[PDB]
Amino acid sequence: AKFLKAGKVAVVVRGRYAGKKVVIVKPHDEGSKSHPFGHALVAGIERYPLKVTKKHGAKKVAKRTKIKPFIKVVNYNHLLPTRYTLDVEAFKSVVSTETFEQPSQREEAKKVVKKAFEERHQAGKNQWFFSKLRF
Amino acid sequence: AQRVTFRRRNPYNTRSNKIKVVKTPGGILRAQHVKKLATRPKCGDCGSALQGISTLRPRQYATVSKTHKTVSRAYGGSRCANCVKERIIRAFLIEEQKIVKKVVKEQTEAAK
Amino acid sequence: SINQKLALVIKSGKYTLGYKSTVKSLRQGKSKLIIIAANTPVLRKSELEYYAMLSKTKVYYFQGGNNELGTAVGKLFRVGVVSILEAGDSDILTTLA
Amino acid sequence: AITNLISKLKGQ
Amino acid sequence: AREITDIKQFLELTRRADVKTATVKINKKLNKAGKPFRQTKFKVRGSSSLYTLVINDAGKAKKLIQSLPPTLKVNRL
Amino acid sequence: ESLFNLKTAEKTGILNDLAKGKKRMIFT
Amino acid sequence: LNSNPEILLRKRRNADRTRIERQELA
RNA sequence: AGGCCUGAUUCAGGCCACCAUCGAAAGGGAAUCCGGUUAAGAUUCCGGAACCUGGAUAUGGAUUCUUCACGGUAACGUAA
Ligand SMILES: [Zn+2]
Repeated sequence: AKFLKAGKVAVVVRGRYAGKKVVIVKPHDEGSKSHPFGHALVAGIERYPLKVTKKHGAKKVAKRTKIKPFIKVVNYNHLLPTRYTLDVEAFKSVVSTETFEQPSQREEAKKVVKKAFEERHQAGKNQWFFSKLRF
Repeated sequence: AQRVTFRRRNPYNTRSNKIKVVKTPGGILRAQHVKKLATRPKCGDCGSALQGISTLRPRQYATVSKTHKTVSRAYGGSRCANCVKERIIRAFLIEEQKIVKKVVKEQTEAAK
Repeated sequence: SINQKLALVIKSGKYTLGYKSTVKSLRQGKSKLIIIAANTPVLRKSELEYYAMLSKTKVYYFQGGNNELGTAVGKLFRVGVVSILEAGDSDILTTLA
Repeated sequence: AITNLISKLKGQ
Repeated sequence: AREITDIKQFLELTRRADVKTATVKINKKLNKAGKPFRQTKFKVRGSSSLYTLVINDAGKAKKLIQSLPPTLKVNRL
Repeated sequence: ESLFNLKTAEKTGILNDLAKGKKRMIFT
Repeated sequence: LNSNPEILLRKRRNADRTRIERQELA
């Protein structure tokens, strides 16, 4: 079977975002004209949320739970796929091959991914995805 | 064919004082002391020279910006790319093995 | 034997020799069986095991080094891992080997 | 559906 | 010392409060074509460096000479 | 500290669940 | 830019938290 | 055998371990060159030119909706 499909969680091993957790939105096994290799569009976490305790209150909690996202085109050789999954139904339409040729579409995609990630984190779902990998 | 000598107190051919011969704008040959060459920073895991980091004397790093002595990747400026990749892969696999071992222990203690 | 089946696969079937080719075929889901030499490094072996678990690909631990596995395959160079895309004329897949 | 991935010769 | 290429940067340097004088140096030299020409170096020093502007065009050098402040002491050669 | 092993991955007897991402744990 | 000198008192740090801890303590 | 930190004012609490000093003008080490000058002084003086270290501070720019920036598959690049 194939495991590099939409919704699969991966760990980036090369590049500036090495060690960060991403989710695959659109796999391209045959590549593109601009990326002639097996690659994938991913949405990942650049700044993980900080832990919140009972001492923190109001504005501090709102500051600690902010999540910074990123959207990337990553070669398969630079990804380590996991066995975990995360739903990409909220933002599977904003991350496409066109998005990475238009910076405004990049801005909109990052905004949408940030909103979706913050909502999912505040819902308490996917505690493993929103936790830093210690390496 | 003019002969030159040291310009400082040390009269011995030590590593500290090394002489180059240069022709000054006066038309004469004169000695010049050369400083010790700088050494490239090395990776903390494999010892290979770090890529993308300028080579300077220890005290010259205090005067340059952070982009000239770091790399944008994690552990950038301390470890090279391959070592970081191995660290990530090893950490993930160790965590997975811990999960599997915990499940096995739970199953094997569930008999009683 | 197991060397005869491997030799027949190389003669008639489809195969990939090496770690990079094996991982690429595992990602593409075209692998039927992966034979792992005993000489392979532990990190690459564990990565291959995890990839096989993800892709549900059968694993056979070869009883020998990468050079013995290369000679068994029929190549005068070391091979650390072999992936069987198509058995072809041989029957290595049928006999659970 | 999978139960085992390590394989062994049947004739031994 | 430093070399500059921007003429207005030279004029801004010569317009500062703590400026002593500016030097205008003429050199007769050959180009790659072999035809000799006149090259003008305008040198003025800022806080801790001496900025030199090299102009190989006579007309541009004359315009720069005319554009210097009238209260600036100029050293010819 | 030991790396992932397929033998101990099968000793638990549940490989479909693991490959499906069933047991998720956070340590330390 | 047409300013006016004055003395500004900065807000105390961790005031509400300390008030809450004091209330629970008492 | 001693230093540091926390605290709406209650002196209470906490962290850390290990020994002065002397011993190199050939070891390690921040930074200066050219030209001129005396009866006798020069990398020291004079003229020009430049660096190092420490300090207080101001201006421009960045920190892009208001809150710690981006690009490249990657090695890596950057005025911050
Ligand atoms: Zn290294």
